[PDB]
Amino acid sequence: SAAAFYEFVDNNFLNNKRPPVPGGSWTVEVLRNKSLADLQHIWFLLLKERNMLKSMKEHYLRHQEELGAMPAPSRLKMIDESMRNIKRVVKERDEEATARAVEIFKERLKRGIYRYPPGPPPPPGAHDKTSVVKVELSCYVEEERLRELFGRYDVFEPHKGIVRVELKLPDEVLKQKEEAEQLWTQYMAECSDVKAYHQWST
Amino acid sequence: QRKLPKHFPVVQASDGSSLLREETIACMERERRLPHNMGKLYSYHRPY
Amino acid sequence: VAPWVPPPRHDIKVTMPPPPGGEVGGRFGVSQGYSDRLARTPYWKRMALSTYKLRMMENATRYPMSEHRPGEYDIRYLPT
Amino acid sequence: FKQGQGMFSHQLKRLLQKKSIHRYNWDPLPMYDPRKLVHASRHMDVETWREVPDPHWDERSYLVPDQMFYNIPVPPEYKDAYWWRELQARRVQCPVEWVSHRMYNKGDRQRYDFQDLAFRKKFEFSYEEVVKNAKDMRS
Amino acid sequence: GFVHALPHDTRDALLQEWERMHHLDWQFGKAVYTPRSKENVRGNLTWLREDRHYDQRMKFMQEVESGEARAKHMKLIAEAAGN
Amino acid sequence: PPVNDELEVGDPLKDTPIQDADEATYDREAEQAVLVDKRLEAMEEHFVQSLKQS
Amino acid sequence: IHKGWRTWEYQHTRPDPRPFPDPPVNDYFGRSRIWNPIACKLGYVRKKADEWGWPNKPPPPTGLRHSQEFFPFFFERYFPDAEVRLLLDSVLNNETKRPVFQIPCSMSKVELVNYLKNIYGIDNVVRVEVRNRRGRRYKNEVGEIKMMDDYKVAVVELDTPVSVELKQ
Amino acid sequence: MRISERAFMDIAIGTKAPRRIVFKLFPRKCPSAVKNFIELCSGNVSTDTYESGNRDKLISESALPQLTYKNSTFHRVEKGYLIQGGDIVTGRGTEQLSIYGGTFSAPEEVRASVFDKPGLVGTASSSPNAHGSQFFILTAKEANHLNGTCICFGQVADGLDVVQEIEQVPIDPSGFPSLKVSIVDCGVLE
Amino acid sequence: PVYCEALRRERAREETLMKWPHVPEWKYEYSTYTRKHLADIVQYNYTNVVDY
Amino acid sequence: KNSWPEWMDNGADGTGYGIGLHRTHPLSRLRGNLKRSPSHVPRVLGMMIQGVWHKSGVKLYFRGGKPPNPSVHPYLTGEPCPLYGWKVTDESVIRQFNMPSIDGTNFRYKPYVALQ
Ligand SMILES: [Mg+2]
Repeated sequence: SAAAFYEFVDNNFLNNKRPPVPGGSWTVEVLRNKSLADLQHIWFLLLKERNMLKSMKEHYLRHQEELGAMPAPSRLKMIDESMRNIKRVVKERDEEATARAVEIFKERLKRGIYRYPPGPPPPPGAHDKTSVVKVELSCYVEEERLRELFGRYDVFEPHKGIVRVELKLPDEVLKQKEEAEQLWTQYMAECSDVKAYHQWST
Repeated sequence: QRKLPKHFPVVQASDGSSLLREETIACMERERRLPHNMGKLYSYHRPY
Repeated sequence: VAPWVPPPRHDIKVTMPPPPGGEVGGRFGVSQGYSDRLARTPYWKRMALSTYKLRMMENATRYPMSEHRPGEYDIRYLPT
Repeated sequence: FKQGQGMFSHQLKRLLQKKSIHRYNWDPLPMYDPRKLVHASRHMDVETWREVPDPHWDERSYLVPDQMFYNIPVPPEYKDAYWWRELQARRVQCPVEWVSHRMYNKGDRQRYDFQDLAFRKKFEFSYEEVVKNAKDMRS
Repeated sequence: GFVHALPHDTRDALLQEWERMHHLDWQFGKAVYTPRSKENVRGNLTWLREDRHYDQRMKFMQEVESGEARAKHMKLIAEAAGN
Repeated sequence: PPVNDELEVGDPLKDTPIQDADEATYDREAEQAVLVDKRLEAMEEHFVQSLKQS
Repeated sequence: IHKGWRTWEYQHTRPDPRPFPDPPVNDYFGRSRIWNPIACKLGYVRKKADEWGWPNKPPPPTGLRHSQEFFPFFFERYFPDAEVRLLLDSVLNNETKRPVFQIPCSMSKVELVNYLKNIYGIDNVVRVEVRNRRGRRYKNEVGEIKMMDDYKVAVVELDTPVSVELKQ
Repeated sequence: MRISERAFMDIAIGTKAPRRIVFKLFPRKCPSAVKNFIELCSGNVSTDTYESGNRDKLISESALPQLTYKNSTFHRVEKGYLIQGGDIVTGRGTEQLSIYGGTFSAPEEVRASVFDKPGLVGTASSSPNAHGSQFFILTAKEANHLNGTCICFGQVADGLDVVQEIEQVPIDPSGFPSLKVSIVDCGVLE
Repeated sequence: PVYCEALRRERAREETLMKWPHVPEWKYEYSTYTRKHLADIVQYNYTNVVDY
Repeated sequence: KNSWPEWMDNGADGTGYGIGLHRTHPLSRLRGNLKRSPSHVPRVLGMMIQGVWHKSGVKLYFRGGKPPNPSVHPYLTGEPCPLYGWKVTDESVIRQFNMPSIDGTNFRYKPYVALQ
């Protein structure tokens, strides 16, 4: 109706009274308390108000000579950052969702449950037909030595029945090695210093 | 020691999150076009 | 743009850098091989993964002859 | 027309000066399509008539890089036709003129990798590292 | 798997008609592929090397069924233990 | 000293009071579940489309 | 090179090309201003900072990026941005069947009617006429040429004549 | 509708006579899926058009896929694991439809699915949330890997032997069953 | 091969979307090209607001 | 050839109904002739400065003094058909503004927050 047109214009400007400056805007944390429906509602309140204000600003700009400047301009600023803050909050929530989604999706992928032709995938060991063997060794062995020694004797292939051989140090002994070599460097430093300090007195 | 040259603008939240920096920049820019505060122009070339 | 930059070519060995590419095979014209695995790996993790039998087998220096490309001189030793 | 006193020809002298987006589109291989070589040299399992998932296949395989796939496994015997896009992947991804400054000064010859035109920082210590590396040797 | 490795070219079919109308189809690294069943066995250098290979795989399985493979591997393990 | 300023500015009709504005409506787990599920749907959908054209 | 120049007396630095390039930025704030089709790096990189954090945050799966839920599309669907503003001189004390709106140029004739229906509840709109007017250019007192944003003038034809009265 | 627990299918292998398999359905734990399956077995195609209706439509509206497991096939049959069929728009194994739309979803039903016993029926789907007409009958002892993936809406109460019968069909190089396994007729036992 | 190619497609996309386009983190020409003098600063952003 | 359909190069009918620049919401299957590539950069400018002179004596696209932005056009929502002047092939590109109202405490909310 015409009542819809009145919201574009300023009420107290319409009655010629001075527009008052509002107390402030929606801060971030106040919006953090709000749910999504509330957020988009006050978004639309801010939208209607902002449109109203823009129309007013342009009207005063339109007749500069007669009207002067726009009374209580500081509202625009307020309302703008209000909207900005809403965006902020929403962004945050979205990215949270996104993160969560991602880690779900990927753990689906590593389960490998998707197949283009609609249906279940084949069961997880049906295809593998391989067996891994864990060996402990006191010393280090070159892997080719292990490959000739543990290779199938009946298989005639250059691999001799061995798909691959991988050597590792457990992380316990690895940590042991780095700790020990730190102590070794400090040791060399200390014996060097002992020799260097007491060289002169001796 | 500065992580940006002294003459750069500060565009960021008070927390330091750069999440909104493009909105902030856009805002500052539309604001440099037509400042909301702006009083009567004394120029002969006037927007209306 | 290149997703998955390919690894250096001959880098199979733990404590010593690969031979210069183009000698193994590829584009010629640099005298030193380099691999970011062997560089980024801390010195202690290099020494931890080796022994003084293996170290001296890949420390081995064939002087002018090149191993991977037989009969010719090794490129690093050549001026160009 | 770019020559005039008009403002369209005034813009065209200026607007046409900015530089377009550049990516290195490295050439397509229409006749050797690496992605169809997965099905090469595979034994058939004759019940299901599907391929046999051979565990030896994946260590002999040669990984052929490209842009819109990560890498493509290919049997080794067929690797020899793909020699160029192995050199385009290892290449720096620009015109070399843009990155050429790495070449001219001395400090950047020693710190940067030049193998088949990949200009990329070698591993280089920080200063505190250098200090504590030279200190515990007592030098 | 091999048929998937040979290069396919996208062009006219009638120019393909034209080039083996002439002798142009075999020249510039182009060749035509007609799947065969049996081959020429003499002077075929692929054939000979791989049937030699078959011969040593046959004598290898003779060695396996006889059991010297077992003994060789066991003495390898023995000399590894002895060293 | 403090920065005390015009407290003489106010707009009661058009302003939200504090007890109104500070009400927490954010229950996060429920709406989080909704969001996450409807991201999941699209991610899965495009992935199965990729599977299709592969 | 019938005769070689003396090039050994110059240190190596690239001279500026004498037909010097003008800066790529567009200085003309008039009527005839052209939008530059050419895309620089900065556009894409700022996209990438805007949509997800590109420097720091890991990129989301493509399926998300190309979907309605992806943040700039999500936020656009549930938190729309338009300044649809009204020229008051059309609706001031005269009865007018045709109020005149300023509109962001990316709106159609349909989207305006949707806007007025669902937000302002203006349910009778016979039709919309659309002009694209370049934003208002002005100089200030230092002589800085400034241009307010481009707009779309929509004459909106109603069933019932509408006035907004001014109390004198 | 609980007492609609049973729907049956007549399965023919090539030129073989149709043999009946009778399902037992679990409407309480998953109403949506079962509601789909039942009505796909019933299939009211009972709308018969007229001359003027033919002139008015001018599309021949029976040209759409008609939502019945009749004249549908088992496209994917594999030994020891399971048997899958039920695509309506074409019998070639892709392209799901459901009664509700193209594909439906029921998140709280999918989470609750457990596949433990053989002769168990579930929806063949591409993703946990796109579910069509396609079903699979699980012949293996335990598939525990489909849990958060599929949805179990029923079991085979009668005709297990029919399953094992059509499971032994040889597969030709095309990847399908060499002998065409067709669903001749369907009905709900109410 | 189908699933693996799909997966490699996905991570290839996300990495090429991570690594492109490549704009340097810092170069001296940023501070060089962003320095303006005082006259240009005043003649860039001035409004009536300061004097009023 | 051309990705964009051929009715926006030469017209859908004889009077050149559908030619000009067309921008697409990039969630939509249909595609426009606005491409920012170097090789396309001449002809988009060729529309913005010249416009096109149709053989029917009327100059399409930009005939005037104000060159149109191809970037801020509203999205291409369909394709022209001779019967009904414009077919909407895609409705999902038209923004339907929808606002939740009179829910909960929403009535009490006001555009600004007060002071202490
Ligand atoms: Mg430097």
